[PDB]
Amino acid sequence: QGMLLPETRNLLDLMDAATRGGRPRLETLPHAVGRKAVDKMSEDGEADPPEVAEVANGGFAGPASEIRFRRYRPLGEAAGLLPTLIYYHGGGFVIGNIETHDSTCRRLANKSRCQVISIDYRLAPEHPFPAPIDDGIAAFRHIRDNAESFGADAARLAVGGDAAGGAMAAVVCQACRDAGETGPAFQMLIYPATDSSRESASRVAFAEGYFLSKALMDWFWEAYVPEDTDLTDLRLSPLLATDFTGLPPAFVLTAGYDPLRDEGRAYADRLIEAGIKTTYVNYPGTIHGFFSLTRFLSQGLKANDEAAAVMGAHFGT
Amino acid sequence: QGMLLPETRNLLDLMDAATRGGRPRLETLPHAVGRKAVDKMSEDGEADPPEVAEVANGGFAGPASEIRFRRYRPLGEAAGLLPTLIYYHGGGFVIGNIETHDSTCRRLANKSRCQVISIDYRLAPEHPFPAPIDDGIAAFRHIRDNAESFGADAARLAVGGDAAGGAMAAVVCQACRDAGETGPAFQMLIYPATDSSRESASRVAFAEGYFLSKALMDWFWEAYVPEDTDLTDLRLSPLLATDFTGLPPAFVLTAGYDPLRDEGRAYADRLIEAGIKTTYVNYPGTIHGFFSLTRFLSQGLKANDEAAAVMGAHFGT
Ligand SMILES: [Cl-]
Repeated sequence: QGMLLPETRNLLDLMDAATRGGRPRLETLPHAVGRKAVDKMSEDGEADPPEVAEVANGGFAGPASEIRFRRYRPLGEAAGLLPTLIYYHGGGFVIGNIETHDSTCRRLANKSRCQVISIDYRLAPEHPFPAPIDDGIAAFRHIRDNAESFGADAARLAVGGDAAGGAMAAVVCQACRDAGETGPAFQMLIYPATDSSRESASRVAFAEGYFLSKALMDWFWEAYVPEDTDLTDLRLSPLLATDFTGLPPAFVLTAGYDPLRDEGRAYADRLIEAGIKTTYVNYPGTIHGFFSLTRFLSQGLKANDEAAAVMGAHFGT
Repeated sequence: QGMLLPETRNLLDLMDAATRGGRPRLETLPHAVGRKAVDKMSEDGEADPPEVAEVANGGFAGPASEIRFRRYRPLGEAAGLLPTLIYYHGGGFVIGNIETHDSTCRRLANKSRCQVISIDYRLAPEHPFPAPIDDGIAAFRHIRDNAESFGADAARLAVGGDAAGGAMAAVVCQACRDAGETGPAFQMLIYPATDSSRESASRVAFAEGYFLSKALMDWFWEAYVPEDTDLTDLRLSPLLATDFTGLPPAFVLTAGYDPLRDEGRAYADRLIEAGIKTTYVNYPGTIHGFFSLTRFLSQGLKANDEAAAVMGAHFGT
């Protein structure tokens, strides 16, 4: 509690005041009902959307449905084929969408001078595991196969995301390597979930009072994962991978008071020791979700900028 | 090993071609004589110097001599007071100077949109320990207390350096912290030496054949460190510090085949554990000194950009 930043404590205080005021916790609601309510809050939680050069909306055929996408063209960039980040929003594979991370994607685009393409994958409980990560993989594969159609440089096609979306990005890289196909050139992991098989110290220590609670994580899990599923499944627990060689250069960010902190850092450790170019950063005194809670948390904007800057430097923009 | 990048292999081959070609190795020359020869090579080893807005040369009164400096004003900024990186060149406190790292500082300035001030501290064997670091500390203190005359924003004053210069930057932060003084807002540690008391696994594994050899390190040591100096001295071994709290946000970079790799990463680890905002990156398959050997190693240019981008994003430029 002592290492908590004033802006972080302030937001938590506001949240606590709201709950005691009468605002129902998300885990007490039906998933579809709760989703609609919290997604609007997530939208309002972002900073004002910065202007970009161009925003495109469309969809393509996924494995079992249409997958909607949104492309963001960075200001000042005139090239036809841009280095491109495929972005997967967070929300426990249950909530969130393109709109909940729209401002964040906009800023990432401008700051990195890379195109950003946000993906609207299928959500649980309507489409449980492995449907969401299947869409994520299909989305990368489709955009890769049709890079020029998406205004993308196929040699510099990155994947990334926050939390659950960070997990998805991480799994996409592993899935491609294991399949023996060309994978992403870069992975941007923003406090990703990497281990569903065991509880780290941060998972236990930050179970309550830090926005992302254990009760909420259980609420997510009950919709995402069917009864009796192997928790060591690499699509659920990419951290447990036996081989980390052959994975793309990485940016891995954690938050100091995030339950997912330790397993994020451990994922970075595996990449480093495998000889993969890896950039790891921890933002102390902030919480899970700060990357897109940028109406309340300045640290999130700083994290946006560093992540974009590192990717931008990697791709030489 | 097999993880060596092709550009890294080519440079190492050029060096051993020159050695058996007749070129005497640095550790077989008197320090003064060897310095003149290697500095020219260090200058030539840099990429072509990019244009900047303005270059200033001057000096101020140090503890025991005049300390020369070079200010680099970044292109496109043109504000009165800029976020500033105080930079200390590398060379084992024996060789190197402002000229050997000129092109690098220029790129750092432009990419980060921060002013860079390169410090020409006293060198061994003419001025052994603790003279070189004493100048480094005095350089920061003087600029900090005279920020406006150095065109610097006092609230955004960083220190940084490569190798020996990286060590200096780290020590400056500890010194100010321990003295209760206002220290740097940021530290950029490019493969720093952090532990002179023990030989890490990387120090043993990469002791020979990777540009920075054990023979060269011992050659630096005899000029720099006087007889029976306590090797656990924190000015020689900042990694051994018992307290890491109160230190500024950091960028720590290591190279995959650097003897100093392990202790560099350990220092970042200590910072992370202590709750300091810390960005760590390892560049696998490249060597010690690649950050400024940018005529031969393009990885160095990427390293320049990442370091600059991280500092820029931290300072909000
Ligand atoms: Cl339900």
